[PDB]
Amino acid sequence: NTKNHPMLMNLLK
Amino acid sequence: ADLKSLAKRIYEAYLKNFNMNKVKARVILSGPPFVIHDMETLCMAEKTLVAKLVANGIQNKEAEVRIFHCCQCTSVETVTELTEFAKAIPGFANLDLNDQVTLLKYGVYEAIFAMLSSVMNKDGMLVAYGNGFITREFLKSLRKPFCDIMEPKFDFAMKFNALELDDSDISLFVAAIICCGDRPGLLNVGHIEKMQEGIVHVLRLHLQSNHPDDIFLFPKLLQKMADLRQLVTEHAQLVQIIKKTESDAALHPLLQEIYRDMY
Ligand SMILES: CC(C)(Sc1ccc(CCN(CCCCC2CCCCC2)C(=O)NC2CCCCC2)cc1)C(=O)O
Repeated sequence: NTKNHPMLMNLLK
Repeated sequence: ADLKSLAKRIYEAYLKNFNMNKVKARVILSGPPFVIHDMETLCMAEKTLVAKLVANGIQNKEAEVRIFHCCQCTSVETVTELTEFAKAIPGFANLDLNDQVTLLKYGVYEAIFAMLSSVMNKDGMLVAYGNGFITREFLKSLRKPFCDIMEPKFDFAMKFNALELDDSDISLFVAAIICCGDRPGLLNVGHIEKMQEGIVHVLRLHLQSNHPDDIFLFPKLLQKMADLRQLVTEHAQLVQIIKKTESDAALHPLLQEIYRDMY
């Protein structure tokens, strides 16, 4: 769930 | 598919993305790092290794809360290293981003506690980018609940270390931890299960090659994965108790995001 994990999303981006 | 080559790519990604590897840690743990074995040496180590933390400011917080803050910083750094490693695992970057997030959320602490074994011996652990060593007895001496955090990790580590794995093995074990198709809430379960089967097969063949003396090493490692899931579920419960009952122990936002709705 990208919406609930913006900080992990940013690391992945 | 070239499984020796997949193993090598994963090993190279692990050497590239983690600042600490097992050969390095053993070079240091032989012989020098600054030894934290009591409150005097904790305070000296803070002034040499984390100077900003105690340049006034939380310098007046309890030693346990200062240590806990430093541990949160280290976990934040390790999650970043694990994310870079995951992106280099063949196939991970082709997954849906929602699934990449889910696999990281559930896998990172299992991988952290596996990798923590490489810097532990029965007397303590190498910390601060190889520049400090904090004794197991010092950690047990902290007030509750903070003395309860590390001891189960040392217990896991002593038996994990007895398997005598090297970095070529551990890299594949960490990849297998991450590429797990039974995490809650995956979208493309079948794709992830096939990726898991592939990584696990790479691990099985590698252990046959690298550890011909130990015919049970693969099922031993499957059991260690299950032990790590349990260790993380318990750790998450303890972190919840700390965050809820200790006001100077608020969680860093990246860690809160990982633990939120985890177990
Ligand atoms: C932070 C929680 C909320 S609880 C938790 C989780 C993990 C740990 C182990 C942290 N640590 C000691 C870091 C000790 C720093 C030292 C303190 C004394 C003054 C000098 C600096 C360390 O070396 N970790 C390795 C990193 C290399 C790769 C493997 C892991 C401790 C507590 C979390 O769940 O994240």
